[PDB]
Amino acid sequence: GNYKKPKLLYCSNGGHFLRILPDGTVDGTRDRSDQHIQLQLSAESVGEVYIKSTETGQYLAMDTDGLLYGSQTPNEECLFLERLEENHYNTYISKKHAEKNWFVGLKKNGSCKRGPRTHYGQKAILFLPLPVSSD
Amino acid sequence: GNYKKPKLLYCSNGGHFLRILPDGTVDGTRDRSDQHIQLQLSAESVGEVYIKSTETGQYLAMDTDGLLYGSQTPNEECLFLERLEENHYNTYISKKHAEKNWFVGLKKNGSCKRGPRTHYGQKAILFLPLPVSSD
Amino acid sequence: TLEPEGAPYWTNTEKMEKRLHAVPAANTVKFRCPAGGNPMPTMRWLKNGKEFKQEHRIGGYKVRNQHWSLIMESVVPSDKGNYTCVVENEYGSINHTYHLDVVERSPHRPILQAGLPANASTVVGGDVEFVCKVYSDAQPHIQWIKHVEKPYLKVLKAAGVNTTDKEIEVLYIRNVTFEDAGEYTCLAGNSIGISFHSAWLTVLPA
Amino acid sequence: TLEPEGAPYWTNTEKMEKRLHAVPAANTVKFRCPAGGNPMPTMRWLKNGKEFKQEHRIGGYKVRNQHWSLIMESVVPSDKGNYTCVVENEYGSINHTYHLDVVERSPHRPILQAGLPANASTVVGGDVEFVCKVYSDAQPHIQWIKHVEKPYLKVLKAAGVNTTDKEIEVLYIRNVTFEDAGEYTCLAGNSIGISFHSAWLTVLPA
Repeated sequence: GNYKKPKLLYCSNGGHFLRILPDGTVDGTRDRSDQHIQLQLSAESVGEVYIKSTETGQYLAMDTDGLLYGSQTPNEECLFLERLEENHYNTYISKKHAEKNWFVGLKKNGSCKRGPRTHYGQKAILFLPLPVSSD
Repeated sequence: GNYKKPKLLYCSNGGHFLRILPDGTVDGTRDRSDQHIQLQLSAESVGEVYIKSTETGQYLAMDTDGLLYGSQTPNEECLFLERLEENHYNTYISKKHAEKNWFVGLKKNGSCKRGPRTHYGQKAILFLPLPVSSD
Repeated sequence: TLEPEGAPYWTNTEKMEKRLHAVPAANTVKFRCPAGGNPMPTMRWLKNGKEFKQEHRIGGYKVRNQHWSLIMESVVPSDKGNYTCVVENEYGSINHTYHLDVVERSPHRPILQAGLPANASTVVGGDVEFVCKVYSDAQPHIQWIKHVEKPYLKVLKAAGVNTTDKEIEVLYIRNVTFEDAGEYTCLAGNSIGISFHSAWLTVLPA
Repeated sequence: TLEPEGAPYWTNTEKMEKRLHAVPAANTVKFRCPAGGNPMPTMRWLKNGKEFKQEHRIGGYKVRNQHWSLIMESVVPSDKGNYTCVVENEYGSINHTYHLDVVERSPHRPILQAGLPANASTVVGGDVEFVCKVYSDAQPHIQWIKHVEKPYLKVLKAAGVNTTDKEIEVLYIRNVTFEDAGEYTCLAGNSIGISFHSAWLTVLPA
């Protein structure tokens, strides 16, 4: 899956696509036709990406309590370290709170994981880039 | 595992090493220290190998009833087609009876599989090259 | 104690709502259809709506009609598709279909399309273009540089938060000057490594 | 009905004699230690004799102390080692250790060592050597060829059923003649593809 086009972020945990809802909250849905799961990633520098929702223009961000929200402007809380583990899953670590290892994660219920509650031994932080349609 | 040195052929099925016993019979053992499991492979042409036991000089062979035996000379029944499935397991098809798909295989009990009774949908035909010791 | 006869039913719906199973190649996959019913329902698997035999894939598969599951290890692209569990007894037949998505990843430095950017020639005062096309799994950061003033490199254009693909793909040099002659490079870096391709600009007089 | 109290014991030894688990990378692994006993024995896992926590590997692992098993998916080289299940109740502790072997495969055409064979020079009448070192997972077939009489290639030496590694690795040319000048090539082919490296022999007079 070349980087260019918008893509889906599929969480290994419950099989949910990362979703940024119109009211600014972040969760996960199994519905592949949902219009809030199409994400365009971009980068200002090697290994650090911005994750933006094509539908509503909001960027993914992580606040100081480890909470995921959709932001209207790309600020320092919108910068995620993208790691490709040869395990072939991607992980997204908040750049602002990299020291504490705060991971983008989705629980089995489709609700967001908070920074503090994540760590490397979980399926909640493992994502797989998927094309918008058929694959 | 570069090709050069002698190696172990570990069957996925029960976790047995392919063994050529001194009396000419072929089976499988879980004992990694057994002296009849060290095999040197060689080739006369691309993709076709001879499998020989370093301990007793016998070559692996498959008779017309699909029976595995150790042969004293490398004849046409000693030639196996070596396939690497990206699935990362190797399979060994008798060259003499390639038309019928007769596979080298080991049952879960460590006894040999007969050509006729093998097919692609089995773990009995899946082998993994392993070094003689520590790995 | 003993309960009544009837057509089959799902006993656990929580381990079955995950319909899409997307895994990298070589991983094992397990689909569940935990059923109940009396008489004891029979379970059957179809692959893209067809009878799914053991010899249909290398290594076969393990069916545990004790666990009401189908397990396929070492998943490969030829396994992609829909898997339907048909569970039945004398009074009915229920069913569910999972979708198997096998992903292939390429952990590599960015691959620049062969021959791009291409060298260019122009009379002073004309216009030129340089093209760069990149292939990358990890999100790459692409930019256009010039090997200059002889200290080395000058950044002509760079990808940012919201720059379009179109914008960074082509480097336009308008009104070419002799100073503009020289080496143009498309630089692409990802978390695995960096790649670059160079093009020379020949400026002529007239 | 109810049975007596005692220290734990293995209820199924048949799914446990496979001690060495050797799998390619990215495959899932499941170790069983099906236990029995009363009181209900507790199960615990050690990795190379140490407490094995969830955060000790990426993606963690699933323990089913219902199934008396340990499942690790997406196996990678850092998981290699011994896994011990310690099962116990108030009257005793039993245990078993599995060995996890994670194999990495390279489905590639043969890789010839950089720079070999090397060019050589000699006065007519002297001796020379050509070396070829090959790396290959699939069993390769190696041979030495000469680009001649100008029809193309002449086979100087070839690997067979029982030729030693030493024999095909070095090509010796004794008493060099002017005819012996020319291109020497080590050719290596496997079921994935073929690779070759050339060396020129310079013959001089004197």
